[PDB]
Amino acid sequence: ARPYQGVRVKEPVKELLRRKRG
Amino acid sequence: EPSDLEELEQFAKTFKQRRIKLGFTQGDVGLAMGKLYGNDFSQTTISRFEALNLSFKNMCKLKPLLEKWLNDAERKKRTSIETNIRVALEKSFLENQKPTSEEITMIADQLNMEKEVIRVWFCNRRQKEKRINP
DNA sequence: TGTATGCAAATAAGG
DNA sequence: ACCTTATTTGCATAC
Repeated sequence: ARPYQGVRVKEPVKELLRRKRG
Repeated sequence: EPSDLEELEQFAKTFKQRRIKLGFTQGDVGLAMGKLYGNDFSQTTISRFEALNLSFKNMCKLKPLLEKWLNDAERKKRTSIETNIRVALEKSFLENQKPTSEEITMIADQLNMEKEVIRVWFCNRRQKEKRINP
């Protein structure tokens, strides 16, 4: 149930790619 | 001007392959740009470049600097709070989530901690709350 | 022994 | 000189 204390990079190019592919 | 998407993932494998060619871990490439720019970027930052784990800007501000180091040859150090001050602080937060710049001074001093680091600790923390429990 | 990654400091930018 | 939101980095330690 760990909520994920900690911050993330928004729209990392990694995920930005897998998105504009399918 | 900074490249587009279609060019960033390309530089990604180029840098990875061409990196182990001259035998240099990402950690070394870090302290490498240290003696090349005025400061540097950790092994983590360089890692994230490879796996494309960075925003548009954060990677577009880096492609050019990274390519200089590869083409041709050649910030305050993070404060890590001891777990005993992390718990101590959690308590004062539990008493009041937003202390005045006065209280804050009176807390840092009351605990032998740089006033700034504390003013900041509460900031990041308040933001943390907002993320964790809405 | 190099590489990820979680958690989270530092910083950037508008008030 | 401080808060807020948004983000960039990076100890530390899990792979």
